[PDB]
Amino acid sequence: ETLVPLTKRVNVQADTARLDQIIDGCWVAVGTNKKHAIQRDFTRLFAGKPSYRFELRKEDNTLEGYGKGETKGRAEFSYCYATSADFKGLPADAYRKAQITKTVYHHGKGICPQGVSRDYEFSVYIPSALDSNVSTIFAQWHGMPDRTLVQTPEGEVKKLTVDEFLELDKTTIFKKNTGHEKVAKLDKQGNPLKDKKGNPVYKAGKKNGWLVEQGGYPPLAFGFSGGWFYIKANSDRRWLTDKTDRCNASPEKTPVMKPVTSKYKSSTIAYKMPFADFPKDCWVTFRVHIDWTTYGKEAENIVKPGKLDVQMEYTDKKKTVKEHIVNNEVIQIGRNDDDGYYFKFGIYRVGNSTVPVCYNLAGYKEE
Amino acid sequence: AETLVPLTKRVNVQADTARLDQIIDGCWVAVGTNKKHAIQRDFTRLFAGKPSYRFELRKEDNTLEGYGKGETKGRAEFSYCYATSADFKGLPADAYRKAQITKTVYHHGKGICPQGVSRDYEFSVYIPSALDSNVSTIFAQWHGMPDRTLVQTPEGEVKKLTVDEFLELDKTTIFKKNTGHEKVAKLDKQGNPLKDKKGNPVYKAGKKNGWLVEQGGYPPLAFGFSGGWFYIKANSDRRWLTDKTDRCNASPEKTPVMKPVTSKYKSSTIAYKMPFADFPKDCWVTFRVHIDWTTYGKEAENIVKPGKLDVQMEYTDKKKTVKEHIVNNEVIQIGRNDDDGYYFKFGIYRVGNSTVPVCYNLAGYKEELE
Ligand SMILES: [Ca+2]
Ligand SMILES: [Ca+2]
Repeated sequence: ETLVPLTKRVNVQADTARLDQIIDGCWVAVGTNKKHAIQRDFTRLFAGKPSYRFELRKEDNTLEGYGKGETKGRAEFSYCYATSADFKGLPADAYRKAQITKTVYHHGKGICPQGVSRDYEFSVYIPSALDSNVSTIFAQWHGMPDRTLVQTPEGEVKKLTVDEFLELDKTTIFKKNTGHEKVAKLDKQGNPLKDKKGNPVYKAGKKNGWLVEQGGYPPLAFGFSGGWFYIKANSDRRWLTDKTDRCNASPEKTPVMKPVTSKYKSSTIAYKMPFADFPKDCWVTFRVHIDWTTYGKEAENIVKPGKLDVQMEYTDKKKTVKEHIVNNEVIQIGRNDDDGYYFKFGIYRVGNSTVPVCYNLAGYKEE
Repeated sequence: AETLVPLTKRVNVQADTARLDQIIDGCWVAVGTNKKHAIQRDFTRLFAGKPSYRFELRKEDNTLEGYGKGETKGRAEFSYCYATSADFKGLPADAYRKAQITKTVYHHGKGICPQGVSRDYEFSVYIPSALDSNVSTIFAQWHGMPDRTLVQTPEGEVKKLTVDEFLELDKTTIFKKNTGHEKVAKLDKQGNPLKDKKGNPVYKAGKKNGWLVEQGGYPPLAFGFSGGWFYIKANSDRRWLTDKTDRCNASPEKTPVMKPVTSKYKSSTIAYKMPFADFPKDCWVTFRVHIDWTTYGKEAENIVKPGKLDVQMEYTDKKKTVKEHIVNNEVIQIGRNDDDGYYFKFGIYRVGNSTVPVCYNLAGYKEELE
C-alpha cells in the first residue's frame, strides 16, 4: 500500500468530525470523496513521514462557481473542525442550532482569532507533470463569516439572535448567501419528495431579497494561475461582505504589491514567479508570518493594517536556495468578521478550470 | 502643607475624551457629582507613602435616578478606563464624533480587560469608625461595556445595526439610558426654542417610541455594604441584549453564600459576606482579586465556559496582621454577553435608594493584566 485513499469527508461548518474521520489527529478532509482525490503517500516521504497526494481529474469539479455556468473543484484538508468533545459543557440544544446556523466549526480547534499574529509552515511537492495552465490554490487561509448577519429585501444590514435567525429560516432558505422562498421539492411526476426521515425535501423557490453572510475571497492564497505561481492577500472591511464586489487581483496581470481596491476590499499580489521557474520534483518549504489587518466590526473601518512575511526554501540542482519572497510587507489581509481564520491545503480548482491537478503537501505547523 | 485637595473635574467616559487636565495621577478620571467634598486627594491618610483618595456623599448628594419609581442614587468614583485625545490621533476625522453619538469613546481607551481574558487586581480601602452600619454603597466594581448599536424595535426585534444605520436612527430617536423617545427640541419657559453655545437646538426626549438600546445592567463584580453586611457579589448576564426589567440581584442579608439568585438569563451570587460590625475599621484593608470571566456565545446567548473568583483579604488590627482567603478559588458566573470587556472603578456608588452619608478612602490600585 504505497498510496492509501483517505475518503472520509466532514462538512466542517454544519457537522462535528467523528474521531474516525480525523486524519493524523489534526486534519479533516473536505470536497470530493473519490478514492484518488486524497491519499496518504508512502512513496513521497517528507521529514521521514508520509505526505498527502491530492488529485483532481478533468471530471472532478463538484461545486458551482460565482460565474454563470462555471464550476470549481475541491479536495482539501482543514486544520479547523469541531468534535463531540467540543460541545461538552454547552447546552444540549447547542449542537443542533450550530448545525442550522453553520457555526459548528466555531467551537473547534485551529482558529487564529481576529487581530492575533501567527506563524505557519508547510511544504509542497510539484511534479514535473503538472500542467503550466493549472488554476489551483494549494494553500489558503480562510475566514469565518458571521452566520446571523443578514440583509433584508429593503436593504437593511442587521445581525440577529440565533433564535431570530432560526425563525427567518422557517420561510427563507439560503443558497450560499442568497435568500429564496422556502418550498418543498416534487418528483418528476409532481408528487412531494420525502427524505430518509419522512420529512419534506426543502428547496429554493424564487429569490426573495434576503442575503446572509457567506463566502468571499480567502484572506491569503498560494496558487498557480495563467502560468504563474502567486501569493495573494485579500481584505474586506465591510461588515456584511458584498459578493458582487469582485475585487480580485490577477496573478497574470496585476503587478506585485500594487493592490486592486474597491471601497471596501483590497486584493494584493504579494509575490509571483513564472510557473517554469517554480522548482519541480522537490519539496518547497514556506515559512509565513501573518499580522492580520484589524477591523472595527459594525463601524467598518480598518483599525490597523496587516503585514506578511514569506520565506521560500528548497534544494534543487545540488544547491539549497533560500529566498525572502515576501520581505516583511505592509499589506491589507483579513476579513471584518467576529471570528478569525483557519488553514487549509490541497486542491481548490478555481477560474472555471478542469485542467488536471496533482501534487503533494506535507510538514504543516502553526505556532 | 496640603491636607485635602478637591478633585472636581469629571469625565463623561462613554461620550467624551478625558482632557489631560482631567486625568488624575496619569491613570484615573473621576465620574459623578462634582461637589468639592465628593472626591479629594488626602494627605492626612497616606497609603504606601502616597496620598489616598477620600470619597464623600452627603445626604443630599444623590444626583442620579434609579430604576425604581421615585428612587435616586449617588456616584463619586474613579474610572481606570477612559479615552484621551491621543487615542484618536491619526484616526479618520469624523471618528470621534460618531464615537460620541454611539457612546463608544471609552472603547478606544486603556484599562479594558477583554471578554474571556483573566486578570488580577489589587486595591485597599479604609473604613472610618464613623461610617454608619446601614450604608448602602458599592466601593469597588468591575463594570461591563454594552453593545452600543444593539437595539430593539417597537415590534420587539433585537438586532445589531451598522454604525451608519444607528446614526440614521439617532436622527429621530433619542435614547435616555436604554429607552428610546421621539427626538424634539427644548423650549424656554416662554415657549421659545433654546439655542446652545453654537446656535443649535437643545435636543430633548419627547414621548417613548418603543425603541430600546443596550445600556446599564448590574456590574459583573461589586464589593460593598448593604443591610449591615459587607459583601462581594458576582453577576452574570448571558442575554445578548440585557433586559433591565429582569431584577436578578442577590441581597447579602438573606442570600446564603455561593448560592446564586437566578433568572433565565442572569445570576447574582454572594461570593462572600461578613457582618458590618466585623469589618475592620480605622485601618487599611487590602484585597487581591483574581478573575476568570464567564465566556458567552454572543448572538447564541449561551454560557460557553464558567468563570472563577479568588479573593484574599489582609489588614493589621491592634496586635497582628490578618490574612483571610475569603473567596477561595470559586467557580462562579461573572460577566456580561457583550463584544467588549470590563473596567475597574472604585469610590462611592450609593444604591438601593439610600441617602445615608458615605465617607471612606481608597488607594493602592494595581491591575497586572494577567
Ligand atoms: Ca463580515
Ligand atoms: Ca450585551
